[PDB]
Order: sequence, then C-alpha cells, then structure tokens
Amino acid sequence: SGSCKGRCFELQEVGPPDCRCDNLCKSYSSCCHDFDELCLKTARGWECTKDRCGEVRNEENACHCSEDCLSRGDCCTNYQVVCKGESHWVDDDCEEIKVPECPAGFVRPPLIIFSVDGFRASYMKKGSKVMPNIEKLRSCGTHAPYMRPVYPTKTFPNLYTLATGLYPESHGIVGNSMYDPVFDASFHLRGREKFNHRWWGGQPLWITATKQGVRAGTFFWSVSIPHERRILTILQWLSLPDNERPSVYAFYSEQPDFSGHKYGPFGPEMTNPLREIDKTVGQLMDGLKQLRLHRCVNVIFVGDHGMEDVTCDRTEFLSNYLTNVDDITLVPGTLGRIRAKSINNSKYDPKTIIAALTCKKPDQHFKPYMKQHLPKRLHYANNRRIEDIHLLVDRRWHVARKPLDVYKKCFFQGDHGFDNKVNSMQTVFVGYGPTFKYRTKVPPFENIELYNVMCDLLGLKPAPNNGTHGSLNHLLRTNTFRPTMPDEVSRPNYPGIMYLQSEFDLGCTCDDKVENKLEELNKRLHTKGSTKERHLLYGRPAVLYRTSYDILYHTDFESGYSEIFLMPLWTSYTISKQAEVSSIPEHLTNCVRPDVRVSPGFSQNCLAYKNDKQMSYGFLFPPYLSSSPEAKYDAFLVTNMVPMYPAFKRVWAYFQRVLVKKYASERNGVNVISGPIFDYNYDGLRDTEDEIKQYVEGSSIPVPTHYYSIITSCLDFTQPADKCDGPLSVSSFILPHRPDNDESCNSSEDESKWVEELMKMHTARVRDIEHLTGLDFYRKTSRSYSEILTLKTYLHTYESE
Ligand SMILES: *[C@@H]1O[C@H](CO)[C@@H](O[C@@H]2O[C@H](CO)[C@@H](O[C@@H]3O[C@H](CO[C@H]4O[C@H](CO)[C@@H](O)[C@H](O[C@H]5O[C@H](CO)[C@@H](O)[C@H](O)[C@@H]5O[C@H]5O[C@H](CO)[C@@H](O)[C@H](O)[C@@H]5O)[C@@H]4O)[C@@H](O)[C@H](O[C@H]4O[C@H](CO)[C@@H](O)[C@H](O)[C@@H]4O[C@H]4O[C@H](CO)[C@@H](O)[C@H](O)[C@@H]4O)[C@@H]3O)[C@H](O)[C@H]2NC(C)=O)[C@H](O)[C@H]1NC(C)=O
Ligand SMILES: CN1CCn2c(cnc2COc2cc(Cl)c(C#N)cc2C(C)(C)C)C1=O
Ligand SMILES: [Ca+2]
Ligand SMILES: [Ca+2]
Ligand SMILES: [K+]
Ligand code: NA
Ligand SMILES: [Zn+2]
Repeated sequence: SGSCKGRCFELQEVGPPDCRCDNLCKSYSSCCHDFDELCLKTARGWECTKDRCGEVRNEENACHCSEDCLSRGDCCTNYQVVCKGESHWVDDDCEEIKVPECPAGFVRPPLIIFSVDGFRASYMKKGSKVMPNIEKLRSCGTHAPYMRPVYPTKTFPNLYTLATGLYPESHGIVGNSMYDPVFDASFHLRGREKFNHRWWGGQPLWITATKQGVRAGTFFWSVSIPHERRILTILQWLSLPDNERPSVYAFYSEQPDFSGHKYGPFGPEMTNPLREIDKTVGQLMDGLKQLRLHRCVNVIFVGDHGMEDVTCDRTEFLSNYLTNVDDITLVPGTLGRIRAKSINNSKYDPKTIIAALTCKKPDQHFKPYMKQHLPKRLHYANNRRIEDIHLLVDRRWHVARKPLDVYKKCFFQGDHGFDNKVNSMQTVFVGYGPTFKYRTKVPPFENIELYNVMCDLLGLKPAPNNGTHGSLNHLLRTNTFRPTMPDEVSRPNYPGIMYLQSEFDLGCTCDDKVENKLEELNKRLHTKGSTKERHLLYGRPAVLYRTSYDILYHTDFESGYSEIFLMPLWTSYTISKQAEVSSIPEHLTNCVRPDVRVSPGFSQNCLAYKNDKQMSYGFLFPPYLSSSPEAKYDAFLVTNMVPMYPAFKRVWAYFQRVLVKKYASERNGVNVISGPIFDYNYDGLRDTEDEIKQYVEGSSIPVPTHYYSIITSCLDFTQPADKCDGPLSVSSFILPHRPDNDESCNSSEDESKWVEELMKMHTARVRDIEHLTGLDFYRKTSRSYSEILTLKTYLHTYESE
C-alpha cells in the first residue's frame, strides 16, 4: 500500500529504499508504488470546459474546475477564462510593471526560468505569427536579438553554464559525452553515470539559493512528466505558504530541439512544435494571472543553443586522412575530440595525427587543433576531460571516424555543437517581470552572464564565476549590482634618462648618426608625456598583480614596460583617419636602439635573436605609422621590440601596415592597445614568470603564446576617436603566436586573402585579454562603469545579421 499521497513532487528528496515522489524517482526507476496514479493524474486532460464549471472536486482529474481550486492552487490554467469570463493573458494589453505586485507574505519576486532546447534566435522573428504569448513577453519585457551560447553548443554544457556562470572547462560538463581519465569513467546522455555528483563542478543556482536560505523548485524534470503537469506543479508550488514556497523555479522543454533534429531548423514540420511551446507559455501566464502573480514573478525565456541544417551526406571521414584510424577514439559529430584508443600504444603521436589532418583536401570541412591552439574566446582547454586533439567542424557538417558509424545509426536534418559564434547556433533571451525593464531591447550577450543576474533577481551573492557582474545591469529596473574597479596592485615607475649608449652591448646596430633648441625641448616634452592625452585615451591600464614596470612616453605611443618580462605589457597609440603610412627607411632596416631610460640588464639584445635561428622580432608600435621621421626613431627602441616567429611576422606586418590604417579610415580614427600574452598552461589566465616554457635562445627573453590588440573608437563614427562624447565601439583579437601558418590553409597566397580571416577567427573580448594579462582597461572614461563592463564583454563576431 505504497506511500506517495500528500507528497507529490517533493522538494526534500528522501532516501531510498524509503520510496520517492520526485523528478528523480523516474530517473532512478524507484518511485513509490502509486506515483503514477497520484502524481501523474491525466483524467479529463488539461482544460476546463463549460460543463465542468463549478464541478464537484474529484481527485482523479488532472486539474480542477471546482470552486475551491484557486486557494488550493490546482485549477486548470484556463479555469477563469472558461468559467469566469476572464481574458487570456495574451489578450490583455501590455502595462508597465513598475513594482512587484505580489501577495502579502512574498518576501521577493519569484523567478521562473523557462528553458527551451534548441530554440534558435531567428525563431523569434520567423515564428512570431504562431507564438503570440512569447511575442508578448518579448515585446513587453526586455529582450536581446540573440544570446550567445558556450562552446560546445550542446545541451548539457549550456544548461549547466546557465546554472553556474562558468565556462564548460570550469564546470566540467565539456560535452554531451565525456571521458574523465582521472576517474576512468564515461559520461553519456543515455544512462545513469551522468547523475554521479563528481561530474558537476562549480555551484549551480539551486545550491547558491539553498545555502543562502532561498528555496528552489526542481531543475531536472523527467521526460515522462508531461509539460502541462510541469506547469501545474510550478503553479501549485507557487500557492504554498510562505515558509515552504520556493522562490526559484525551472521549466524545461525538449522542443524545438527534438523536432529540429528530424526536420532541420526551418522544416515545415517545425511550425507545430513552436505553436505547442507558445501554448505552454500561455498556460503558465494564464495560470499566474489566476493566482494574481502575473505582475509579481520574473520570467526568463531562454534557450541553450540553436540548430543548423546538417545531413548525413555532409560527413567528413577520418579514414580518408589517417592510414592508422583504428588506433584512435573519436568523439564525433559537430565537433571532434581525438585520443589514443589505448594509452599503451607508444606509437601514437598527436603531432603526426594533426599533420595528416591539416589542409589535405581543398575545401576540407574541419580543421584540426591542439586544444591550446583553439581560439581563446572558446575557453575550451583547461580540463582533463578535453582531449588534446580537437577538430573544429564547419557549420552544416559532421565528422566521423569511418563510414560505417554514419550508416549504422540519412535519419536527421538538423544538428548543433559548432563554434559558438556561428549565427545558426545563437539562441534567445527574454526577461519579463517587475525587475526587468519595460519594452526594452538590449544588445546580444553571452549566456555565462546570466547566473549573476539570476542571483541579483533573487537577492543572492553569486559564487565565483566567469560572468562580469554588472555587465548586464542595463537589463534591470532595480537590483543592479554596482561593482568597484579593481585596485591597482603595482604602481609604475617613470624613468628618466639614466644610461649612456656605451653601457649597452646588445649586438644591435642602428646606422643612425643623425644629429635645434625649439625641437630639443619638443623631444623632451614628448618623453615627459606631453602627447599622452592623445595616445592614452582612457587612462593607463591598471596592473592587478605584483610586478616591476615602467611607463615610457613617446611622441606617437606610450607603453608600460615590464622589467621582469623585458618587454611591454601594453603599448597604446591613436591613429587618426588622416594618418599616413610610411615604410621603414634602409638606414633603419635591422636597426634596434638602446633605450637610455631602461638599464641594459632589463633590456632585450639583438644577439639572442641572431643566435636563435627560429625566432625573429617585431614591434608593438608600428614604425609604419610614425608621425614624422624624427618620431620614427622611437619605434626602433629595444623597449618596443618583441619576439616573433617569422611566420607570425607575416600576420603582424599585414595587421600593422594595412589593417590599422584601414580601420582608422572606416571608424574615424582608432585607439590601439597591443601587447604580449603568456598562457603556457592554457588556463586563460596570465602566467607568472615561472610558468613560461620558452625563451629566445640563450636569453631570459620569454616568448609569448599570443599577441593581443584592442581597437577602440567612437560608436558615433562622425566623431573622431580622440574626441568622442558618448559610448565607445571596440573590436579585439588574441592572435596565436605560432611558428607556422598551418592553421591558414590559404597562407601561400598574399596576406590580403588570409590574414583577416585568421584575425576574425581569433576575435576576443576585452575581458578575455584582461584575464590573460592581469590588466584592467578603460579606467578613465566619462562613461558609467556598468556601460564599460558591457563594452569589455563585447565580442565582434563578423557574422552577417
Ligand atoms: C572562470 O571562473 C572560475 C571560478 O572563479 C575560475 O576557476 C577558478 O580558478 C582559480 C585559479 O585557477 C581556482 O583556484 C584554485 O583552487 C584550488 C582549490 O580548488 C578546489 O576547491 C574549489 C572551491 O570550492 C572548487 O571550485 C574547485 O573545483 C574544481 O575542481 C573540481 C574537482 O574536484 C571540479 O569538479 C570543478 O569543475 C573545478 O575544476 C576546474 O578548476 C580546477 C582547478 O581548481 C581545474 O584543474 C579543472 O580543469 C577545472 O578547470 C576545487 O575542487 C587551489 O588548490 C588552487 O591553489 C593552488 O595555487 C596557489 C598558488 O599560489 C596556492 O596558494 C595554493 O596553495 C595551491 O598551490 C598548491 O597546489 C598547486 C595545485 O595543486 C600545486 O601545484 C602547488 O605546488 C602548491 O602546493 C587554486 O586556488 C579555482 O579552483 C577555480 N574554480 C573553478 C570552479 O573552476 C576560472 O579561472 C575562470 N576562468 C577565466 C578564464 O577567468
Ligand atoms: C537531456 N536533458 C536535458 C536537460 N533536462 C532534462 C530534464 N530536465 C532538464 C533541464 O535541466 C536544466 C534546466 C535548467 Cl533551466 C537549468 C538552468 N539554469 C539547468 C538544468 C540542468 C541540466 C539540471 C543543469 C533532460 O533529460
Ligand atoms: Ca539542447
Ligand atoms: Ca596561464
Ligand atoms: K633569429
Ligand atoms: Na598554411
Ligand atoms: Zn539537440
């Protein structure tokens, strides 16, 4: 005589073999004997009808149309519509919600997270005619045109990111399928291992809430609970008394993802799943309205990822590239992860595998990487569950090991998982409620930001995460989070002229014996910082760690020079729309000049570069853009030199000689901050000096793993970058410092055919560069700090609209 009565969908999960009545009884195959009869009632379906109005409460029924259903909180959601002549929520005009309009005893507005699997961003416009409820939320509330998922653009990684504010590499759910070599265990969609708590790192919202005294409803719903029942359960929970009622709830829909896989993102069959999801939204909103909570609850309508057209004929097979294909294990599909089939195979060499997968067919539809060489914006490396070899797959394609795998399983027309900047992978965000703004459209943002906001909505302190708290304040009417700029840890030195030329023995020559007093005070003033206001538009960056460095001023650029790394941490310069490009004179071709402000012992030397047959050098401030022949000499200072592989110099030279001036023309001047990054342990964080794995031969000169640039101008491009009154515009890059161009399959062509495509692939947020350098940018603008935080999280994705 099993005991689920009274306990249907329990919040305090009890301990088996005492029988369960919650969303993980079904998932464990261990429900109390009568769960299905008591907790999954369906008799008479989900809608009141005229003839049910005022009925005699009968507890077999799925939901109720009896008089007493409201204070019980178990009416069918259309009860007041059918039996009281009330209107559907979707038929009421939008009215601003200026304050929460909540029953007494509510201590904060509840939050409902309505998550929709595979809801591609473009469905909001393309399906608007068949989703009236969703369209009301979007138009009346706060929405973005799209929301960026994390990579990989799969379900578990994304939903767990939403819950935690963490990148996959930090929370540990790095794919829908995974092998952990520490546990020696596999995580799969089908089956039970995925439930073990050691997979799931960070602190998800339901725990953050509970630890701070805020009760949560379930986040994981069994696939056997119909959607209408999930909705009714939420509404029932919302009717509980004060001391038991949760404040945060989640609803999950497996659609439109399930149908998008079968039919493709825009298959004609997709219209019905979109209508069904809208109806479910309408049920929730009508249900809240009956409870007088429709102007009390904050609702978030959010997806995990989009959906692209993918068919079994667009499959790449590794057996067409590798003679040795049976010696590897592939995690396949819309990304590839490769590891050895046996770790006892001493033959298995990842470099030979990468080499055999690189630019072998002319329109090859995947590109192989060592995971540390993946674009840093993906943040997809610092986890032992991520295999060393990664294949980034072109949108619309699959990769598989051998052809049998794809014909012992074309059944599907849709898939997802690709690079998170791909337009088809973008998803949705709408926020509706008293805490969200009214009829407001906000720019696109990343789903890692939402955890912080959900915490702000609930009055919770978020666990440490990868969002930038405050960057989404512009979504919110109140409960904004007002952070303070991080404190500078190291104050700069400001060295004057302290060394004579003969103190330097650098192996460096400069054939420059090229000797007024009007001009002599002029050069002195430039060295003392007289043009700094022009080249350092937003103040100097703050150094957020302990180190020794010098500010160096010049006519055309300013730098923060590290005595520890023997090069600039940052170099900052402004190029106006009218700047002229010039070429390096021959009296200066291999010229490098001692910097008499900086000791020989804290300087680079040219002999190390001569000796190092693989390493050459470039400059952070480009000599090509110097303002005068006198100022050009500053660009050849040893303190503006950085180590560069010759293959990388092709990239860098094209950027400096062609692209910067192009950007200045297009944007009405640009301010550029460039520098090195050292991330030898691929954790996305600045390396300390003891982490550096490579030096210029025979020297203490460390070799960067990457070079960054941050390119800022006026959002109103009719104002010049140096005289901007309002909001700013930025694009940035973190380019991999590689000794070959194997990544660029067209690299034998001229740079105008491949360098810009490389830079687009390695586009970056300012915030990414901050983590990687320990610098804080944009310290002195006339803009609000939250606006600046938004700017620092911006990613220029170079996708069409
Ligand atoms: C994105 O946001 C996140 C969150 O803010 C950032 O991640 C943090 O990065 C911090 C710096 O790397 C990191 O701090 C370390 O924590 C160690 C203790 O960590 C444990 O406890 C915490 C707290 O509850 C917990 O969060 C951790 O969770 C990780 O591990 C579990 C497995 O048990 C996973 O389930 C979970 O997914 C998570 O994994 C991720 O992080 C770990 C590293 O912590 C990675 O290896 C995984 O791949 C994955 O990315 C832990 O359970 C602490 O020991 C470290 O301190 C060492 O270093 C300093 C140096 O001065 C020293 O003071 C310490 O004593 C210690 O040094 C000694 O140990 C060294 C290492 O063993 C040893 O080599 C030395 O010789 C010394 O003896 C360090 O403080 C913090 O853990 C994570 N948090 C999370 C959740 O990931 C992330 O950086 C952000 N990303 C970007 C790009 O900004
Ligand atoms: C295959 N699969 C997919 C997801 N799923 C299932 C059942 N129910 C859920 C929904 O899960 C969530 C919903 C939300 Cl909204 C958030 C947040 N934030 C987090 C989760 C996780 C997953 C528990 C982390 C299921 O069978
Ligand atoms: Ca999904
Ligand atoms: Ca690092
Ligand atoms: K060299
Ligand atoms: Na190449
Ligand atoms: Zn899917």
